[PDB]
Amino acid sequence: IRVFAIPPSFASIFLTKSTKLTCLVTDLTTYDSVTISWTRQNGEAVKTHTNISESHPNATFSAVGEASICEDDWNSGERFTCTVTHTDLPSPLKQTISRPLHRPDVYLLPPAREQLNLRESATITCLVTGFSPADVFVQWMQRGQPLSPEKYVTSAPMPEPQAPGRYFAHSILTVSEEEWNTGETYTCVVAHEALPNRVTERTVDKSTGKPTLYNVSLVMSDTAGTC
Amino acid sequence: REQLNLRESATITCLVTGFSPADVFVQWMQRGQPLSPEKYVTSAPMPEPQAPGRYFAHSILTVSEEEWNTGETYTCVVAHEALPNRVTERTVDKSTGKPTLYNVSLVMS
Amino acid sequence: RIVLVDNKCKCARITSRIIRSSEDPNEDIVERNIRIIVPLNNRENISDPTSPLRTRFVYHLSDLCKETCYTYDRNKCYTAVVPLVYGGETKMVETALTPDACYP
Amino acid sequence: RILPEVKVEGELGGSVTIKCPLPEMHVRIYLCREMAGSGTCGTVVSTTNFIKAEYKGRVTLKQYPRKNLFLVEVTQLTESDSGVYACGAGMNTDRGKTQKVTLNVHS
Ligand SMILES: *[C@@H]1O[C@H](CO)[C@@H](O)[C@H](O)[C@H]1NC(C)=O
Repeated sequence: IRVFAIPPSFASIFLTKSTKLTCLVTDLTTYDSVTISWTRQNGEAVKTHTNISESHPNATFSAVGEASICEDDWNSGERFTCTVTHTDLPSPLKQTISRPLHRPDVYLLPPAREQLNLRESATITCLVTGFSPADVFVQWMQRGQPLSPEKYVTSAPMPEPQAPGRYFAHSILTVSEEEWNTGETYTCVVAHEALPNRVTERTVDKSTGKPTLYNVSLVMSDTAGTC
Repeated sequence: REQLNLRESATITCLVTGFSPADVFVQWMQRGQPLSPEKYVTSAPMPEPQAPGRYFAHSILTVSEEEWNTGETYTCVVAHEALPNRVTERTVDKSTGKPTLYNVSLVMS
Repeated sequence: RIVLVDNKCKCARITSRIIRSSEDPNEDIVERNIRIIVPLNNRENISDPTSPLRTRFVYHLSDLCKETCYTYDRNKCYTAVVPLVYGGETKMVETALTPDACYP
Repeated sequence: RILPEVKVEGELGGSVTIKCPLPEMHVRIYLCREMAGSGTCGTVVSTTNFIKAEYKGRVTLKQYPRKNLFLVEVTQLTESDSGVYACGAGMNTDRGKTQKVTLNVHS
C-alpha cells in the first residue's frame, strides 16, 4: 500500500510547458486504482489518466494518474486531491499536495591552473547562490546548441548556513582541456522563478579570466576635447 | 572577481575529483585549529558524468569580505583511503590571485 | 576584440585578446588594452565653460563599460544660451558648442 | 579608418581627379596632404579661398550636390612625391579627415 501525489516542476514548464499533477500508486495487491480522479477545492474536474504500467516483478501492480492543469492552475494558491480506490479499504483513499522569494546570483569560476597543467579535462563550474525558493534549473549551451545532460551535472540546492531564506547550488561541465585551450562559448543558462525573463545566462572562454599580462596605452594630447 | 565586489562575504570552493571509493571527508583548517561545522557546507558524492565509476564532491566556505585583505589562509583538508597518506590539504589566499606583471605606456605629445 | 566599452565620453576602449602564442601548450596570455584619451585642457562642467579647469581625471573600469564626461561626440551635440544688451532689451540667443555636429 | 586607395597617374600634362564624400554640410570641405617630415597633416585646399603657394593656380575643386560628391582636380603635376591626401570636413583637419588616398605621378 503505497500512495503518493507529486506536483509539476519548473524543469518541465520551461522545457516543454507541460504542467501536470501526477499521482503514483504502487504496492497494492490487486489494483492500485480502478478509477483515478483529481479534484480541487472549487470542484473542478481534470482530464484523462493513461500510460498505466505493468505489474512489478515483486508480485504487485503499478498505476499512475494524470491531471493536466493550466499554467496558472498552480500559482493561484489552491489544493489538489487525488481520489484513488482499492478493494480492501471501502473508503476511497485521498492524498493532497499544494504549493507554499529572492533573486539568485550566478558566478562563473575558471578551472584551476593545476589541472590545466595535467591536460585531461578542465571542469567549468557555475555557482547559483541566494535563490529563494530552491527552484533553479541549469543547462549548458555551446555556440547556441545545448549539450546533452550526460556531460554536465547540477547540485541539489542546499540552504545557506547563514541565510536560511537563501539557497545555493551549482553546476559543473567537464570539457577536454584542449577544447578549452581553443575555446568555446561555454554558456551556463539558468532558470529560476525569481528572474524577469526566466533567463540569466553567463558565459566564459579562454579570452576572459584572470589577466596575467596587461598593457595600458593611455594617451595625452591637448585638443581631443571631442573624444 | 564579481563576488569580491559585493563587499560582504566570499565563498571558497573545494572540489575533489576522480576518487573511486565514496565517503570522502572534508574539513576546513584555519592556520592552526579547525572551524565550526556551520561555517562550511559539504555536499554528497555523486557519480562523474565523464568517468564510469569515479565520483566527485564539492564544499563551500563562507567568510567575510574584509577577512581577505587581512591575509589569512583558510585551507581545505580532505581525507580518503586512496591517498598515499590518507590525508592531504591545499590552501589559497589573496596573494595567489595578484601574481601578474604589468605593462604601461604613456605618451603625451 | 572583446571590448564593448568604446564609450567616447571617457575615451576608454579596453579590449581583450589571447596570445595565440608559440605553439607550446595553452601557456596563453590575457590582456586588457586601455587607451584613455585625456582632454586635459577641457572644462569641468562639460556644457558650461564658466566652470574651472578640470584637473583631476578619474577612471573606473565599471562605469565606462556601459554621467559627466570629458570629451565631445561627433554624433551628439552640446549647446548653450547667451544674452546681450544692445541697449535695453536683452534677448536669449542660442549657440552651439559643437559645429559641424549639430549645425541647423 | 577607411582606406579608399586610388592609383591615378598623372604627368605634367596629366590632370588627376580625386573623389571625396560630400556630407552636403557645407561648413568646410578640404583636402590635406600628410606631412612626412613633420608627421602631421597639411591642408592644400579647403572651402576657404586659401591655397598652397607652390600650388597656386594648379588645383581646383568642384562640388556636386546632384551626386553628393567632392572633386579635387589638379591640372598639372610637377613630379611631387605625391604622398597621402586625405579628404575631410570641418574646421579641425586631423579630426575631420574621412578618407585617405595615395598615388603616383610618374607611372
Ligand atoms: C600589448 O601587448 C601586445 C602583445 O603582448 C603587443 O602586440 C602590443 O603592441 C602591446 N601594446 C603596447 C601599447 O605596448
